[PDB]
Amino acid sequence: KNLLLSFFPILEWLPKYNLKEWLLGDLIAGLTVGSLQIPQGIAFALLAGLPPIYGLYSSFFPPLIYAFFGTSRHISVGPFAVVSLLVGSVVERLVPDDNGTEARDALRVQVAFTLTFLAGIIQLALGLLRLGFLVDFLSEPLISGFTTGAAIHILLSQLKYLLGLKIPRHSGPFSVIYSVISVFHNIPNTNIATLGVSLLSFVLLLVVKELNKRFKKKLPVPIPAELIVVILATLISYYFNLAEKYGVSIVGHIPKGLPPPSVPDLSLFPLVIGDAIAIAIVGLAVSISVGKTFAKKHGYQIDGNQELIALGLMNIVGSFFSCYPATGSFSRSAVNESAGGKTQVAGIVAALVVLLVLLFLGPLFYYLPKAVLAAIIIVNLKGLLMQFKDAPKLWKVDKLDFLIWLVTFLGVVFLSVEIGLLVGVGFSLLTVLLRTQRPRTSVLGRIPGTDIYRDVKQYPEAEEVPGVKIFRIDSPIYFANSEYFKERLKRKTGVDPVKVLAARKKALKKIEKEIKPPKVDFHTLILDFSAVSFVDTVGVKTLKEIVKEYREIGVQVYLAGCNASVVEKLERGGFFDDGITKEHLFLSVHDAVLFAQARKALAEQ
Amino acid sequence: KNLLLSFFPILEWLPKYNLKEWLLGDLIAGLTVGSLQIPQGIAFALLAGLPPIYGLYSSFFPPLIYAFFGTSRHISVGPFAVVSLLVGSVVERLVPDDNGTEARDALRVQVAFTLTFLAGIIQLALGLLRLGFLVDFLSEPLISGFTTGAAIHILLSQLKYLLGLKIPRHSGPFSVIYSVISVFHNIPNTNIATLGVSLLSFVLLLVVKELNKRFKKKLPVPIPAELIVVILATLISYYFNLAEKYGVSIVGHIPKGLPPPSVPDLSLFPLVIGDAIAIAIVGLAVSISVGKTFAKKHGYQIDGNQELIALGLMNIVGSFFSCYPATGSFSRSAVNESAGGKTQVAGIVAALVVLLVLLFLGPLFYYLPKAVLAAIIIVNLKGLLMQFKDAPKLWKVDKLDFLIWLVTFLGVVFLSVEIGLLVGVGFSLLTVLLRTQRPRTSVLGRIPGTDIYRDVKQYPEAEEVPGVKIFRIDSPIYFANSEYFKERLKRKTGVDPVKVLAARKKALKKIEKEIKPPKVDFHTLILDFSAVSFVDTVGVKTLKEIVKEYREIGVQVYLAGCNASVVEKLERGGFFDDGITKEHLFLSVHDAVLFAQARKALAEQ
Ligand SMILES: CCCCCCCC/C=C/CCCCCCCC(=O)O[C@H](COC(=O)CCCCCCCCCCCCCCC)COP(=O)([O-])OCC[N+](C)(C)C
Ligand SMILES: CCCCCCCC/C=C/CCCCCCCC(=O)O[C@H](COC(=O)CCCCCCCCCCCCCCC)COP(=O)([O-])OCC[N+](C)(C)C
Ligand SMILES: CCCCCCCC/C=C/CCCCCCCC(=O)O[C@H](COC(=O)CCCCCCCCCCCCCCC)COP(=O)([O-])OCC[N+](C)(C)C
Ligand SMILES: CCCCCCCC/C=C/CCCCCCCC(=O)O[C@H](COC(=O)CCCCCCCCCCCCCCC)COP(=O)([O-])OCC[N+](C)(C)C
Ligand SMILES: CCCCCCCC/C=C\CCCCCCCC(=O)O[C@H](COC(=O)CCCCCCCCCCCCCCC)COP(=O)([O-])OCC[N+](C)(C)C
Ligand SMILES: CCCCCCCC/C=C\CCCCCCCC(=O)O[C@H](COC(=O)CCCCCCCCCCCCCCC)COP(=O)([O-])OCC[N+](C)(C)C
Ligand SMILES: CC(C)CCC[C@@H](C)[C@H]1CC[C@H]2[C@@H]3CC=C4C[C@@H](O)CC[C@]4(C)[C@H]3CC[C@]12C
Ligand SMILES: CC(C)CCC[C@@H](C)[C@H]1CC[C@H]2[C@@H]3CC=C4C[C@@H](O)CC[C@]4(C)[C@H]3CC[C@]12C
Ligand SMILES: CC(C)CCC[C@@H](C)[C@H]1CC[C@H]2[C@@H]3CC=C4C[C@@H](O)CC[C@]4(C)[C@H]3CC[C@]12C
Ligand SMILES: CC(C)CCC[C@@H](C)[C@H]1CC[C@H]2[C@@H]3CC=C4C[C@@H](O)CC[C@]4(C)[C@H]3CC[C@]12C
Ligand SMILES: O=C(O)c1ccccc1O
Ligand SMILES: O=C(O)c1ccccc1O
Repeated sequence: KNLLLSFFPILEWLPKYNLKEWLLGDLIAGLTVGSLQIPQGIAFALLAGLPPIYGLYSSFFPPLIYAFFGTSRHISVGPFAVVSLLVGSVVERLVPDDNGTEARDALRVQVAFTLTFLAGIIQLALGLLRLGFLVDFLSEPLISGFTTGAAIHILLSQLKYLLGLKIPRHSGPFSVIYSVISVFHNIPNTNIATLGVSLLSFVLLLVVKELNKRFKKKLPVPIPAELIVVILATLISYYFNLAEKYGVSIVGHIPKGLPPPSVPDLSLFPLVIGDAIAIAIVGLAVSISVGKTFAKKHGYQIDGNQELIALGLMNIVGSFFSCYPATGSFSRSAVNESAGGKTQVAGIVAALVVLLVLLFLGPLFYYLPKAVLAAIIIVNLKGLLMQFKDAPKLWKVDKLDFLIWLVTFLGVVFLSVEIGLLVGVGFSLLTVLLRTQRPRTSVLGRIPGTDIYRDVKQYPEAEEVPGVKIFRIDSPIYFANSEYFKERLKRKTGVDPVKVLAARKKALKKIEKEIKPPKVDFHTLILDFSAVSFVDTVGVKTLKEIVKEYREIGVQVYLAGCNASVVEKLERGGFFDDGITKEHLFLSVHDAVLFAQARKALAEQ
Repeated sequence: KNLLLSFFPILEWLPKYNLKEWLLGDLIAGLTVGSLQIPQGIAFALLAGLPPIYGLYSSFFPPLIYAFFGTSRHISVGPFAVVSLLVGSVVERLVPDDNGTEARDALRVQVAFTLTFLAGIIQLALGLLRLGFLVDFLSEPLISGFTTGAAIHILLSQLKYLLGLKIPRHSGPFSVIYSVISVFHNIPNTNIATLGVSLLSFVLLLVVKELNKRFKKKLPVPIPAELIVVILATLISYYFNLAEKYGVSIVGHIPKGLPPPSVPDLSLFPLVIGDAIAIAIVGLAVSISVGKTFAKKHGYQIDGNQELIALGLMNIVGSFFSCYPATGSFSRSAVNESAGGKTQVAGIVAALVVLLVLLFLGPLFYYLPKAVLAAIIIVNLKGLLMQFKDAPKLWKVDKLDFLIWLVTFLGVVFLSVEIGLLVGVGFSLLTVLLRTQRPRTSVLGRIPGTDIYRDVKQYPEAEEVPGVKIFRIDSPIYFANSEYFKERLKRKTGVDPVKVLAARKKALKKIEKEIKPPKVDFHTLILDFSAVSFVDTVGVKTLKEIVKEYREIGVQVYLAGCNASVVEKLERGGFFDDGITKEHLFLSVHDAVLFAQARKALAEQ
């Protein structure tokens, strides 16, 4: 049935896969991305405080499970920077660094599995409850701001490994500032040989990337820069023996063999539930953002809910099979697309490459210096750092879009990454109220010899109809802008009905005494409700007050243009039973003007 | 100058005060409200953990300073329930209950003064930065929900004093639940004499209130129920000697003399800054809500910014003069209005009544049982508990307004009061996106023999113009609803321009081969942008994509109705330079239809 095929997209998209013009492309993309996953897999595993094999496990299992339940065709899932940074925070906070080392590592990976499990369960839940429409409220400025800020954190983290300092740091409030001043303090303790292999690594990377970009193809596969750099670096650090002589930090023992089946011990559930909710929300945000981007660019659609189910299932299975939270990334996805990725066959291929490296290659990465991994991560961070080109573009067009970018960026750098995203999303939603809270009110006049009405301040051609005042608000009438609407009505019509009623009563009861009225220039006030999208409870109450106050000073209020929803809420709310009738609701400003002039004339006789 | 008179409203409204038809009313209101402030002043002082004189100080100083800088005419400021509950939380958390008693009380009041100072400074800041427009985003359902929930907390707090139990409790997550089960556990330890004076107090209160309500006036001032009940209770508890014999808890020693000048020791600034921000935000919310309510009902306007400056100055001066955070309340304000309050002369009068009680009366309230204070607080809480009548009314009209009410109410009862307000405000702002995220799209046809166009599914009379497709979205085009807009355009026009371009290219390059087009039913697509309030950066980008994709399948896209702001953002964003021209922007759907038919005809020749 359609439910089982929608709950397992693999069973629907796999038979349709045309083996001739795609298979070659997806194999190329898979080999390219597997060659890129290995070094970054290890790197991001260190950045989360776990041993280095966990990167390879997280690069193998999640892409398989995603290929099965996933809806996107250009996303690459795996161990990503920001989730790795949040996992790391939790690990070292629940397990301080103080036989002993293996005991600490066992408790560390137990914490990591609990995190993966809980994050998977939260993502799965949001997907089953059909709450995936709320990932639409993640603006493009918000995600540009957020990923740029997170790239700053990832850049500062890899400075320490790049020089060879032994600095402790945090990801908490203002932690970037103390972290960079910590690097400025310990710069005299710079290892020279570490900086040497770092700069050698950077030189080899930029040479290989520029060369294989500009020079002739003569290749079905582009030159894997990161892989050959890792290979040359491990060979150099094994021959010249950097590790023991010069004290260059190297990757530890990488064990051979498939992952062991594990159980996330839920004794830690109340300690790590906060950071698991943060990991889940960050995972959804960046996974679905990537999916949507590539889907729009290649002309297809992803299901947000099925994406939350896919990411959730992926993380839960990984949790049991010795992994830490995986997620989509923009960097791998860009590489998987530019290599010629067409389907999730590319993901399956990449995972087979990491599989053969888990089984066979394995301990050849013993003599790999940590400085080469840090340099790889930096050169890959180019992409997200070039998103500072988005701050001026937003500035030129919309200053509130610019402020969403800036607020999220500064929130992420100068506070926590989770707090930065929460503050950004808050401000993102407030900008909608800020746009609608002082709407554009107008008094309309008829264009001479035409049955259309437009603003009199903007079109001096239009003349007001005698005895009829037409007023148009260009917004919803809700809690944010209802007091404003009532004020601007009483200001642009030049009549305050309560002041006029007070004046008339005072005049009539004073002449009653000496024996024993304020000139309103209209008999009808038409309200053009064409641009009134919706009305809330506070609007239906403000509209009832306007219609009553004008009923007391003898003015009829007609509505002209109300859409079906507004007329239904006005009916449920009791607008139509205390002055106004459903027969005072016209189709346009013209029909109301006519009925008004007519009523006046058929009363004079 | 107008600045000094706007920064001191007293100097502007006091000379205009007409001594004949107001002075009598304001004196009555002041005496009534002073008679009500004394018992509640003491009560709310105990609820905050301070000694009982602090209620009287907080009932004296703040109303004076507010009368000087304040813009509202029916607000009564003083010690209020919810602020008292938050102050209490902070005091007992920084100063556990373990000579010793006076030392503890001194450190307790030091914490209270720091809180008052910081809260005042925050309120003052928001007022000077002109950020008082953000108190408009506090919906009426939100404040109904919030005050109803807070009345539940205040009711449960006064149960313990009412029976005579010695239960410790909290205001933290789920604290209501444990607190009521704590009361269910300790109900066998019920003092009988305490319950006796409680029920006697309730009987006297309801007798006096019903009697003085229904029976003849014969009085310029209504009968002060709370004052006579406090007086009878202290006389009874002094003669029959309840305190020592039956063990009934009584109010301690109330000292004679004016407040001592104090200094809030800012050594506690980083401990109490969180709870001071919560106190400030709750104070603004309920003070300005009350001011606005009474202003709307009596036909005047308050300045939000000057209100934040007034409340701030009030709290800072109080901080120095041995007070704890004051704020406006709905209960006192209702009483000050129903008594015949016209100006802040009523506030000055009430503060003079509390002044003479601070100086002279003073220790006559030694034998006052705490159960009588608790009963007074309960009978006053009637008002806010009768706001459960608002849940059905919202339910009937708008279900999102109902959900704002419910979310804030449950947030306040079953989590913290600060968290409840924060969650409520979040959801309040999300409901605006939820209303605009699936807007009402339509395909318009011309009404026969009329130059107006309306929906064809809603008005079967309207016929589509041949060769012209007219589409109208009824909302802003921003990040929340831009993908939706593009989808519904390609669905209701029945043409996907990218699929049609692909089909046409494929057909032309296959016939090119065998030798060596998809029928779009329109040449022009008019977009009625009358109801498009605004466009963000993501809308200008989605509109550029629509206009380009339709330029490739040979269709002209005209815009018809764009307001001046939308056309300016579309111009800054670069809509007008890659297909569309500023001459494709018409004034209404009719002018566009005409220009379209015309262009087609002048091309055929
Ligand atoms: C504080 C504690 C209290 C609680 C938090 C506060 C509560 C929340 C605060 C809310 C405040 C937001 C108020 C905005 C009201 C709407 C009008 C509006 O903003 O539109 C713009 C004017 O205003 C701007 O947008 C100004 C832009 C520059 C501001 C900072 C630049 C930094 C320089 C860099 C320095 C970098 C580092 C340092 C920077 C930090 C005009 O825009 P426009 O193009 O004319 O038309 C667009 C449409 N609208 C919006 C105008 C209708
Ligand atoms: C842990 C629980 C957290 C709960 C969070 C609650 C949820 C958050 C809700 C978020 C709602 C909106 C808050 C954002 C306010 C934006 C401020 C703004 O406009 O400034 C802008 C840039 O200024 C910046 O650089 C802003 C940087 C970040 C914003 C901090 C806000 C306070 C919350 C931090 C929380 C601290 C946590 C501390 C650590 C524990 C410039 O101001 P502007 O005036 O627009 O400039 C133009 C001038 N006019 C003409 C427009 C006037
Ligand atoms: C969970 C963790 C995840 C993160 C948080 C979730 C994220 C945020 C969640 C967001 C979810 C909100 C989705 C709403 C989408 C808009 C449509 C809409 O709601 O309009 C209504 C349908 O829907 C309703 O409003 C349903 C109303 C009843 C619901 C609960 C009743 C409780 C009974 C009491 C029990 C008391 C105690 C127990 C109760 C708890 C229809 O309304 P309408 O009159 O037809 O027209 C109005 C206009 N609109 C809105 C329809 C356009
Ligand atoms: C300390 C830092 C805090 C940061 C807070 C962040 C800022 C908060 C941001 C707030 C944004 C919106 C969150 C509110 C979600 C409303 C849920 C909803 O619709 O349920 C409704 C009632 O359900 C309820 O009774 C809700 C009760 C409260 C809501 C809790 C939300 C989670 C946040 C709590 C934080 C926990 C803190 C824990 C303690 C430490 C019913 O659901 P519904 O589906 O609409 O029903 C109708 C059905 N359809 C058809 C419409 C579907
Ligand atoms: C020590 C830790 C403190 C750190 C510092 C102090 C400050 C703490 C602050 C930090 C915690 C950060 C959590 C939120 C991160 C992202 C938030 C965001 O973008 O907002 C958005 C909404 O926001 C929410 O609804 C927030 C959810 C509530 C989480 C807070 C409860 C924490 C306590 C835990 C309980 C306590 C333990 C239990 C019992 C003991 C979500 O972003 P989105 O992209 O829209 O994604 C939603 C998309 N879907 C859902 C629709 C798919
Ligand atoms: C131990 C404590 C933890 C408790 C439990 C855990 C969870 C913590 C949660 C609880 C803290 C509650 C604070 C907010 C209460 C009301 C919020 C509300 O209604 O939202 C709205 C916006 O929201 C905001 O902008 C929120 C402001 C930021 C405050 C959070 C920082 C806390 C850390 C402090 C720093 C740390 C110490 C410093 C260094 C060490 C404000 O409501 P409003 O009516 O719109 O009023 C605004 C009106 N004006 C401004 C325009 C006039
Ligand atoms: C077009 C894209 C894909 C490739 C562009 C080349 C990128 C990956 C490389 C080429 C040279 C690199 C730079 C070379 C050296 C340094 C100095 C080091 O202390 C910080 C990083 C930094 C500043 C590098 C940033 C990344 C970089 C710009
Ligand atoms: C350093 C981080 C925080 C980024 C900050 C970006 C902000 C503050 C800066 C950096 C780039 C700047 C823009 C760069 C160029 C121009 C063109 C000029 O004709 C008007 C100003 C304008 C449009 C600037 C506005 C302010 C701007 C957006
Ligand atoms: C019209 C308004 C101003 C006055 C109405 C009377 C109010 C103040 C009084 C009159 C009788 C009172 C009730 C009398 C006794 C009890 C039982 C007690 O265990 C809880 C409070 C409760 C339930 C009281 C609530 C408040 C109450 C309803
Ligand atoms: C106990 C607290 C949480 C209050 C909860 C209020 C909610 C859940 C309940 C209580 C009162 C209820 C309303 C009471 C009466 C009616 C009239 C009936 O024709 C339709 C349902 C309707 C409109 C109910 C809807 C649900 C409702 C609003
Ligand atoms: O690739 C990403 O999405 C990314 C996001 C934030 C920080 C670093 C990153 O590589
Ligand atoms: O009077 C109020 O505004 C109030 C608000 C919340 C709780 C108790 C109260 O008296």
